[PDB]
Amino acid sequence: RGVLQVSSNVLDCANDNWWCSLLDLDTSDWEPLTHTNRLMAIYLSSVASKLDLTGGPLAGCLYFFQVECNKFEEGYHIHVVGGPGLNPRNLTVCVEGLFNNVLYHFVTENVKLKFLPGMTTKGKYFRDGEQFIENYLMKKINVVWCVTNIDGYIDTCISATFRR
Amino acid sequence: KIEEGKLVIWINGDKGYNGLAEVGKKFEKDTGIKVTVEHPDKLEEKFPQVAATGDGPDIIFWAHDRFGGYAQSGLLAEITPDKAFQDKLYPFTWDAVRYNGKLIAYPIAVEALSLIYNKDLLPNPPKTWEEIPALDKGLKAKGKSALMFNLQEPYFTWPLIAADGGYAFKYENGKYDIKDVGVDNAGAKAGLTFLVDLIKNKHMNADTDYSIAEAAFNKGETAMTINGPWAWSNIDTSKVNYGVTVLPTFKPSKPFVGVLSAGINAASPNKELAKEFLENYLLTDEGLEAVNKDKPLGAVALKSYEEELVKDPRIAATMENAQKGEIMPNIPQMSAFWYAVRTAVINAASGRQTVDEALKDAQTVPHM
Ligand SMILES: OC[C@H]1O[C@H](O[C@H]2[C@H](O)[C@@H](O)[C@@H](O)O[C@@H]2CO)[C@H](O)[C@@H](O)[C@@H]1O
Ligand SMILES: [Zn+2]
Repeated sequence: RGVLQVSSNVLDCANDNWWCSLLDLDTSDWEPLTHTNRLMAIYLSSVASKLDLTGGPLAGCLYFFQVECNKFEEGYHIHVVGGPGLNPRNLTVCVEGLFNNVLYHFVTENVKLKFLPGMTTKGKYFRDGEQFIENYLMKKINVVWCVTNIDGYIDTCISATFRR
Repeated sequence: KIEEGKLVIWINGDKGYNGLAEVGKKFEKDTGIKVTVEHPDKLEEKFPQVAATGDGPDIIFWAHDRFGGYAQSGLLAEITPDKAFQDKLYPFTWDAVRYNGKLIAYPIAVEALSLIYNKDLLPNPPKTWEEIPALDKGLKAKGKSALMFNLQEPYFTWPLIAADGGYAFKYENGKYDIKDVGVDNAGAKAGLTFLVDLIKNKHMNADTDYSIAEAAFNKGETAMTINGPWAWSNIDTSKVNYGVTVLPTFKPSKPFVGVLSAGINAASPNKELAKEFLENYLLTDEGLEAVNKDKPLGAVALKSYEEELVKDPRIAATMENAQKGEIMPNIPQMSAFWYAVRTAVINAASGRQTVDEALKDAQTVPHM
């Protein structure tokens, strides 16, 4: 598990390829979106889509994405929660590559994201993503958007009703 | 709601909560403190959600696998039983409740699924799983069915799944390696493929749950079920002449062994009242006795009363199954395991996924 920071600048650099998608943002059980909130939805949805048909180390992986407002700065952070061939030695590079390659098409300047992997106090990578999802991310209601391919959270992750 | 000077005790609905209440009334008697005993649904998920800030209970009862999570999130008070008391209980039982050097709950009893058969409908219960299809066809002829047990909770399915080599986390040098899951090895894939095929071949129905199979067996519409000790009170009431025996082999079935434990909410004011109730009213010969008489506990962690319970052929059948299974880990990753193999089991029985897909998934889930 980790986090990617998304500065306010990244949203300023958005282009029309980013904004003009009809993709189904199902807000029937959610809260409405603001233009930059909707930008994060569309990004998460499209990173998810590209992940689904991405090979190499990321083949066959399970993922949980969640984008929130930064509470004390402008901008957003994305929560990212594994798979075979996904290990501590390639995890950062593979997660940065996935997200930068989708975003490259959506911004008017060169912008790169950085992935900060959740570590223990004893310097070890965290390997609790699932109880993280279960005990933290699904309890937020403060949560802008969320996409996942993990069975059982596929429907509930964009339920306001459930999280409540 | 919790209050200073009163005890609130949660405990699951299949166990002898009434008999525990009788122990709380004896406690109320001797001290003036009212005990109340409550059996909510899903209490192993309700407690972590409300213990810190909401209305948690004073004392919480469950198998020892969930406490590692609780004590990591710090929802749990220390326990302080002295050497004199520690000696009254079995060394292995105190091990199941020891987490990061510290005892984090009061052990109570040892649980393990067994095979429960209807002697009238089946005088020689099958020793092997593979005999079960043939036995279900010879029993569908007579108007019955060979076997029905709860297929929703992975607790029941697992024994078959670990039989040929499935496991949760690789236990090596006293330490569970959470990097090393074995839910997708050959031996697990075989265990589960056998279970799905029993559903394809109409020998079991993927929709069967705890309520449905307890009714089929307690009414005599099936010859066999899989269940733990708590289940014998209602079978006694139904007059079925039953027997409790070793679980079928596959290709022994290793069940995961539970130690029913009591923990103490960090949000209790009555941490010393709880400690007195458990050490001096419940984990006594009479106290355990009062609970066992409502719904059996299995093999109690108190030596002095386990010595009488084990003369019961059923309790030796349960310890037999326990010796072939494994003590559940307690580490916090165990809720992520149980999440992963519950999903795979329900998706492969219902057809939503193949055995190979649904196990490739629950291989990644528990150690992201
Ligand atoms: O179903 C997975 C389940 O396994 C264990 O739950 C058992 C428990 O040991 C028994 O006391 C009994 O009442 O039935 C339960 C099955 O629902 C684990 O304790 C639990 O964490 C896990 O979810
Ligand atoms: Zn956050």
